[PDB]
Amino acid sequence: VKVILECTGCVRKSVNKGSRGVSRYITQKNRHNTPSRLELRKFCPYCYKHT
Amino acid sequence: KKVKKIRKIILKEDIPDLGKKGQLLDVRAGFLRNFLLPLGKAEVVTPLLLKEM
RNA sequence: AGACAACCUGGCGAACUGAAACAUCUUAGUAGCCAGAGGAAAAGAAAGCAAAAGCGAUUCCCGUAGUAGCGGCGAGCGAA
RNA sequence: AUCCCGUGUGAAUCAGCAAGGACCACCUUGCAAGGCUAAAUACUCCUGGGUGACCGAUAGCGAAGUAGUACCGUGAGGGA
RNA sequence: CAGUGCCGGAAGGUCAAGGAAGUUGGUGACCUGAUGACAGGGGAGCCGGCGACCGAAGCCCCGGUGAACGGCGGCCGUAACUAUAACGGUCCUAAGGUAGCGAAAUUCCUUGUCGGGUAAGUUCCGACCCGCACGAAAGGCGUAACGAUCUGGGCACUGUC
RNA sequence: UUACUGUUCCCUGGGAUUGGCUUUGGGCUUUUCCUGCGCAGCUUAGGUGGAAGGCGAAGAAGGCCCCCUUCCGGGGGGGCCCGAGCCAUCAGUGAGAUACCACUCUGGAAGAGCUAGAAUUCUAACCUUGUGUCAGGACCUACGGGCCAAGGGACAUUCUCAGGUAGACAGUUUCUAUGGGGCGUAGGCCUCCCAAAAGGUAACGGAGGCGUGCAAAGGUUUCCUCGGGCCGGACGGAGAUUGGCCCUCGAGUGCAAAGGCAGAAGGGAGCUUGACUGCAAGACCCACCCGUCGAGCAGGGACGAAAGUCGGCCUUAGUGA
Repeated sequence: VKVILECTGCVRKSVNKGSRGVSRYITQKNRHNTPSRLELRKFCPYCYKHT
Repeated sequence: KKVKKIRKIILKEDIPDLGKKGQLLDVRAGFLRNFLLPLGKAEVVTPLLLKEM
C-alpha cells in the first residue's frame, strides 16, 4: 500500500547544544514494523530509529 | 439559557396566594407590573422606606 | 413654515469598472436622492498619545511613508 | 485591541475604573456614561480692486442683438 | 407509486444555536536546588480551549396518492400444404400499452402496396399493416351546425390561357 | 434547471414582551429507617473514630402470637404477657462489642430546593370583537377616545439569534485546439519513427506506456554465468525434474520501447542500512520557472583482510509552482 512513515531517535529534550527530535521519513511499510539504524542524529552516531 | 428578575416586594392588601399583607415573597417581574402595581396590591422594596418604616 | 452656486453634517446608498472571467475585495461609502444649517460647518478640551524619556484641547499644510501593515497576502488599500 | 450599534443578562467607583493591539500580573498615563466654544480650514451663482506668454465671432459662457429665445417633445427634457 | 411531488405518519438514526458535570491551558502571592546563565512546581482570583449528556423541525425511514411530475420491455420456438403463430421459455423493471385510431397536422425508407377517381394524379378519398417515434383529460374516437381556415373533384362562367 | 453562491416568503428551536396555581416525573439537596454467611469463634465480624458505662419505669431480659425480608441459618418488627436484666479489655480476630454516639459508605425509600419537561388550568399585559354604552358648542351605524361587554389567553403578534427551505428573486460561470464551427477525440511525462549521419523540429502524422514497485528487486565482499537445437532415462504428453555437443551478449534485466550489459548491469549467497548529516569547484540543458551529472572535503558508519565501493534503485516516465 506504500504508506509513508517516519522514523525517530532517542529524544532526551535537554538544555544542551540544540538537541532535538530527529525524524527521518521513509516509505513502504506493508508488513510488520521496521526500525532501522539511520544515523547522524543530533548526537553523532545512532541506532534503532523506530516507528 | 437565562432567567429573569425575581423582584422583592411588600404588600398593600391580603394575597389570595402567598401572604396577608406582611410577607416579602419575591413574586416575579411579570407579576409586580400588572396585578401588583396596577391593582396597588403591592409596593416595591425601596431601601428608603425600609429603614424608616 | 419657502429659496440657494459650490463647500459642510446626517440618513439611504447603487452600478458600469479594476481584478485581463468572477461571486470575498475594488470603483466607494463615490454618484445620486432626501433632511438641516452656516458664512463657514463638523471636531474639540483628554477615562488621549506615549515610553523609563516626554507631551499636552481641536482643525489644516509639510514629512515621517507608498514605509509599518492589511489583502482570493490577488487587484489593490495604506496609517500613526 | 481600542470605537460605536440590534437581542439578553447586566458591575465598581478612588485600600476604585478605563487605556497602554487577546489575556494575566507590576508600572505608567486618563479618568466615562451631561453641554457649549473663535481662529488657522474647503467653497463660488456672486460684489469691489488688479493681473493675464487666456479667447476674440463655427473661439470664449449654450448665449457679443426680444438666449434657455425660436424650435422640438404630452412630459421630464433637448436646444441652435 | 419503482424514481420525483404531495399528504399522513415520525418508533429508531444523523440533527444547529443554546444550556451544561467536568477537564485542560495562561497569569500568579508565596516555595525549592544548583559552577557559570534561570528555571519548576504551584494557593486565590481573573481570563481562555475542548467538552459527556440534553437540544425542535428537516432528512433517512414507514404507508396513501397519477384528470400529481411521468413510463408503458426484448431475444428464442413451435399450427392440421408451405407460411403467418391461437400458445409457450428466458433477463427485465414498477409495470410492460388496454379501448379506439392508424403510413394519419405523427411513417423515415416512401411517388409503401391495393381499390376509386383522372386520358395520365408523387396531391386526394376508402382500406391493409413491419405505429422509424399514435394512444386515452400535455385526453382517445366520432360528430349536426359554423369557418374572410387548410384540402381534393365537380356544374355555370369567363382574356387566366 | 436536480450549475455555484445567496436573499425573500414560509416551518421549527433558543431569548425578550411572559404571569396565578396545584400536581406527574428527569437531573443536583437536605434532613427520616433495614443492608453484610474470608476461617480460628460467646457467631451471618460493616469499615473508620469519641470509647468505661449505656439501655430502662416517658417501663428490658424471657416466652404466646401478628407481619415483612429471606441464602427456611436467621433477621427487622406491632400487640399483649412478663418484672430486675440484655452488659467491656474479659481470649480469639489484619479491624469491637448488639452498652452507647456522629453519622457513613455497601444501596434503597420519602415529605424538603434549582432549572427545566408535561399537563391540564383562571385571570392583570397581548390579539380580537361589540348595533352596546356617554359626551364637549353638534354626531361619530363618519374610522377612532374612555367605559364596561363577550370570546381567546400567556399561546399567538412582533424583535433578535439558530437549523431547514420554492429559480419566486438576484449576482455570475459554462475552456482551447479544432485544415469553417458543432458532434467525436485531445490536453502532463517517457520511449521509437517522421527528424534530412551534432543538437533542435511540425502535423486530429504512425506505434506503445506512465500517475508505480522494492526493506528489498537497495549497499557492499564473493561465486557462477544463460538460452535454443541433439543424445540418455518410466508415465511426461509438442512443452515440467536428471546427465553429455553447437552458442550471436537468441536469456534476462518488476512494468513500454530504445540504448546498454555476458571480468557482467544476468542469478545466488554473506553481513548490513549510504534509500546518512553539512556541503561542493565545474559542467549539460538553457525565454524564465524548472531539470541532470558532479571530482573533492568534514562528521559518523556499513561491507571488505586490504585496496576500495556505498548520500537509492542498468539509464531515460512513476509526477505537479
